[PDB]
Amino acid sequence: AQQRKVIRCWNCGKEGHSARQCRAPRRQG
Ligand SMILES: [Zn+2]
Repeated sequence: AQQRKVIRCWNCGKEGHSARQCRAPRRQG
């Protein structure tokens, strides 16, 4: 429900958003 899991998006390498949420690199995010 609240989904509280700090994650370092592998996309660019930032923490606070999953790959799909990381709109930096174009690849599932
Ligand atoms: Zn990121």
